[PDB]
Amino acid sequence: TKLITTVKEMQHIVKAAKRSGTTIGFIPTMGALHDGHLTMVRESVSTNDITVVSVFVNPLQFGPNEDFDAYPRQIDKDLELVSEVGADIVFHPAVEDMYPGELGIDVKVGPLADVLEGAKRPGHFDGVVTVVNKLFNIVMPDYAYFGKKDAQQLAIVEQMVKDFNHAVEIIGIDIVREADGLAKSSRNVYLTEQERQEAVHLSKSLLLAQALYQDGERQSKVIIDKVTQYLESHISGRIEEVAVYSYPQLVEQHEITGRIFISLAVKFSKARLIDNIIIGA
Amino acid sequence: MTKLITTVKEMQHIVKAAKRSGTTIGFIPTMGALHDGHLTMVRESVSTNDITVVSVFVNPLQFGPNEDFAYPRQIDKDLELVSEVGADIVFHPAVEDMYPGELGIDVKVGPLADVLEGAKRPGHFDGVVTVVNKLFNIVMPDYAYFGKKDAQQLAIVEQMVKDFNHAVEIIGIDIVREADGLAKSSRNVYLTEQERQEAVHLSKSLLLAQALYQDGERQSKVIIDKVTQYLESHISGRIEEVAVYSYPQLVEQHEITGRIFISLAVKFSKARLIDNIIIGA
Ligand SMILES: Nc1ncnc2c1ncn2[C@@H]1O[C@H](COP(=O)(O)CP(=O)(O)OP(=O)(O)O)[C@@H](O)[C@H]1O
Ligand SMILES: Nc1ncnc2c1ncn2[C@@H]1O[C@H](COP(=O)(O)CP(=O)(O)OP(=O)(O)O)[C@@H](O)[C@H]1O
Repeated sequence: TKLITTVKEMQHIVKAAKRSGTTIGFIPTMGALHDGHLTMVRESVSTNDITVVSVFVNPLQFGPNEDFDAYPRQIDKDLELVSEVGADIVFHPAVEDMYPGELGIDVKVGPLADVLEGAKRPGHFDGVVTVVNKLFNIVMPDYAYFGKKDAQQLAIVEQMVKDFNHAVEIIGIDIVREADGLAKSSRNVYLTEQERQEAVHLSKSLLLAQALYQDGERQSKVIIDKVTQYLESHISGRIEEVAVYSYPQLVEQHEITGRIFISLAVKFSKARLIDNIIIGA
Repeated sequence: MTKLITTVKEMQHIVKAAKRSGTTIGFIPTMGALHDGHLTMVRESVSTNDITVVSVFVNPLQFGPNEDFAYPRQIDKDLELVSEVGADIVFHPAVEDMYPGELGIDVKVGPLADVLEGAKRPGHFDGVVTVVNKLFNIVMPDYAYFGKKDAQQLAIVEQMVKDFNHAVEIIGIDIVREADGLAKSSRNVYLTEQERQEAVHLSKSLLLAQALYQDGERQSKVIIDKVTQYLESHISGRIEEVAVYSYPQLVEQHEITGRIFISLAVKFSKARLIDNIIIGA
């Protein structure tokens, strides 16, 4: 399983793939890989002739007082993990190769980034679309795999593909969880023993929101209050968001109709975790 | 005879088949009303590449808000002209297929758009890079051809290719001229008989600028002033700009060093004409 560390060689490999009719699946990551990423890699290896995983800690999607320096890095272990699952290439470019000085053209997300995590993390999704756009032009995949844990990111990337006419098909994969329900995340390693036990209540609060909805609740305020109160009595973390928005349109709902997602953001000591559930037709 | 392709889907299909076959693609984006300047680029592409695609698309995002349907439409004649040169495909998508909704992601040019025509029409070059980025993702050319007549545009498009990691190589084609030196353009017909004779002094003023430079002039101000005075005494039209900037960086300096370009914009009765020359090492 090949570690490719320059844009030029990645391009060369891709061009040769196209010429031979080799289909390409692509899983963009920031490394520190876990079973959530491997689930995407597994699906790609089933569907496509070659599978490329990028590991690139993208500085543009980290803001002030976030965790860019602390972000776990373990490229050898990452390469081993995806090798075991049948991946062909790990694409791991230098920051300077991806960003050789200042960008002359700027890519910015509109209304989809004015709410939720786009409001909580100013410029974050601008950073994501910037790097994903570049990676799609480098790897030229037939399919690109993303996780529904970052539901807002998924909707934004799908819009970008539409807006830019990228030939790539986006596949969103269901949230992969620990046995106790905790959503898999490279940032889970930042959790202390006790926070890890508390963090399971994010997922439990979403099952609570789902039951409330199942039993006929449609007032977002009631769901949000019941979820918030539940989290408050079970976790030491700061509850940054509990929200009910249409999906994938991302417009705040007051009285619930249509397809929605109920989303959470919680700040523990160092770990900032998110989770969601998508409900309705 | 060139095939007129009027949907993104069919254009994508043809490109996908070419990549599998190892067929190389040259691409010339235009807004139609084709003349010898365009055809030189097409000829260049036919010599180099297996297939040659010419787009004809009047892009609304690079016109001002009050502009109607003046820009000439003549797809049959344009198609006949590029067929005669050996082009394979004319790509002519509907504005609604290129721009089906509100864009969810916006592309903005940085400091390359802050001078010259970008300064006069903020958003013009945003509109150019938007359409060009889309067309590159649709056509996936190996080479794309742009005229040096629009030197700022060329620099901006090259920067975008680098920023976005498009695999395309950009080829700048020299300004094609009439025997007397007038840069070729649809607008030339609009010149009155006496104005058409005056309009030759755009090109002559650039030759003056080059002569002054070769004689050792290095203050941008003096070149601007001497070119401006020459022009004003030979034309009845109004000077809109005479400018001196580094190329391709588009930065001004009192004392000329390195490669520069001198650009002109003149408004006659009904025709707005531009010309430029790139000189120095
Ligand atoms: N638990 C999970 N289930 C499914 N997909 C997941 C997932 N966790 C992350 N992903 C997906 O994996 C891709 C790479 O995300 P990365 O940020 O590189 C790792 P992460 O730490 O797991 O996500 P996070 O940093 O947002 O917590 C994204 O498309 C993301 O949605
Ligand atoms: N005289 C010339 N020599 C070389 N290239 C030219 C040229 N005139 C136009 N081009 C090139 O043709 C391409 C498409 O131009 P269009 O977008 O159709 C507007 P235009 O053709 O510049 O109007 P015009 O009729 O005033 O030339 C551009 O890359 C442009 O620079």
